[PDB]
Amino acid sequence: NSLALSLTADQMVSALLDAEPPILYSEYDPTRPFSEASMMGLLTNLADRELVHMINWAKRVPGFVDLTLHDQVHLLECAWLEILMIGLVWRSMEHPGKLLFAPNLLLDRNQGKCVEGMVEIFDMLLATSSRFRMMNLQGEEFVCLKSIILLNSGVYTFKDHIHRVLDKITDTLIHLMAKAGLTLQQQHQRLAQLLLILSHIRHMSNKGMEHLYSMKCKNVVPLSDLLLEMLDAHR
Amino acid sequence: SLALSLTADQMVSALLDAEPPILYSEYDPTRPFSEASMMGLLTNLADRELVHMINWAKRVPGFVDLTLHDQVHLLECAWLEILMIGLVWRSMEHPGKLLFAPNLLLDRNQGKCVEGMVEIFDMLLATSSRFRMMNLQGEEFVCLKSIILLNSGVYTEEKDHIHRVLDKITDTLIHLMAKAGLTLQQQHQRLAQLLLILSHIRHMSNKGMEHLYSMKCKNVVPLSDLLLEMLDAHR
Amino acid sequence: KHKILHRLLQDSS
Amino acid sequence: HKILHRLLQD
Ligand SMILES: C[C@]12CC[C@H](c3ccc(O)cc3)C[C@@H]1CC[C@@H]2O
Ligand SMILES: C[C@]12CC[C@H](c3ccc(O)cc3)C[C@@H]1CC[C@@H]2O
Repeated sequence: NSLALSLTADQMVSALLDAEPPILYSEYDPTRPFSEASMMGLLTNLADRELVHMINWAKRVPGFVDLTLHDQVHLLECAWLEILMIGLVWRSMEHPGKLLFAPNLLLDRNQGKCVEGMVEIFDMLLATSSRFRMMNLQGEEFVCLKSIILLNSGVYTFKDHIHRVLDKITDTLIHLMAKAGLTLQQQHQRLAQLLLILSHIRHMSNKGMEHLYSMKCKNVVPLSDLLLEMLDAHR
Repeated sequence: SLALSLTADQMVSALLDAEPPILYSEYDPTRPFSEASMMGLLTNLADRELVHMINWAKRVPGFVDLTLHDQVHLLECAWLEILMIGLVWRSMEHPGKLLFAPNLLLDRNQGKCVEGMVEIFDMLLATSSRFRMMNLQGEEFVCLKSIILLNSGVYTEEKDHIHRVLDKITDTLIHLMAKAGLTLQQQHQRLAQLLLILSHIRHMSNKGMEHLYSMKCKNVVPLSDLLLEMLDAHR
Repeated sequence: KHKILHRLLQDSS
Repeated sequence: HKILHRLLQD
């Protein structure tokens, strides 16, 4: 009953590429260095604005529209930080040693020390971005991975329809690797390598969620009502 | 490395032969449950299991080729994930029940005895339900548990060898599914389904680590020295 | 109201 | 050395 299952692999790729959200900018104030309140303000303001575009992207992910409102809410509440972080890691891939939060907000690990307890998260994010660069991750592979996160991360906290869509995304990832000229063995090895990184992305989100929770409790930064609700979903 | 010279059947045999035994709990059936006694039962069990897990890890092909510092780091990151996938595997044919031990079978209602543990019980029970809906095989389980050991800490020079062994395990998994009569499309799909579970296993381990850290700070359960060190490694 | 995420998904463009 | 270290070293 879902249109997503009749899509071919090329149609799935084209749908995800067309769904991509825009790259937002940070505020243009050149005042350096950042304080802890200043940097957490920039990072949360950017994340808050990116969340609006994520909702639009998610509704364009094949199969997401066929879910009920409650199921859509659940998947997004579960994966929202994972989704921002894989996009961040993707944007930073061509910038070794740096995190491109935005085109005018390119930070290194030392600037991660501007906020207490974030340098550990910066390092994990940087190691993930380097891993993607060393794998020569392609944009077509990236959009498949980000969609997998959306559909999978909350699927075992509720499913048949979702699992069939996830299967469709796996076929699409394999088809891209076959199209690049990989052997069958190289195809499943690479598929495993990418999916295992999603375990690390989940770890980074969980650490980032506890870090964001502490910033709210420590009243470091004003968090938007949207962010407070997305954060409150993780208890 | 000698692990890279193993075929797929030799890898399964080596992993199956390395399997740790199923330990019993100190569960005194006459003793009424308290929050302290149930956490005491769970942590005492985990402490005894860690000894067997350490000697199991030595028998995982490629693990002993790593420096001693690298072995410490991998087990520090993955120990609770490994314990949990083991629990979920033991509990597969016990719907609604978690088989911590043959004499310690708990449902979600008994998890309410410990504050904050029922949310973790529900996630483990759902993972067990997913393994049962997939008819996860023992040969697939031992591959997955070894993947967790090698993957979970790999991003926190000779990591190329870790990735080389990890690929050999992917080869083994496809091999098993090919031998099970699955088509090429079904093999990659099942491979993907299995590895996405590890993202959920990371989540429960993250949540379980925070919960264990709360019982320690509350002085509820007397944690063993090894368990305390394995816990401090996540801070 | 209830959830901001409710209004965002219902008004998604 | 850590406990884990000694047990791995045995
Ligand atoms: C979660 C967090 C705020 C948002 C940050 C972020 C990440 C990606 C992104 O596109 C926007 C913002 C990541 C930070 C890590 C620690 C901090 O609390
Ligand atoms: C992690 C935890 C103690 C260890 C428990 C456990 C013990 C042994 C085992 O093979 C699996 C799990 C799981 C509990 C869930 C909450 C509690 O903190």
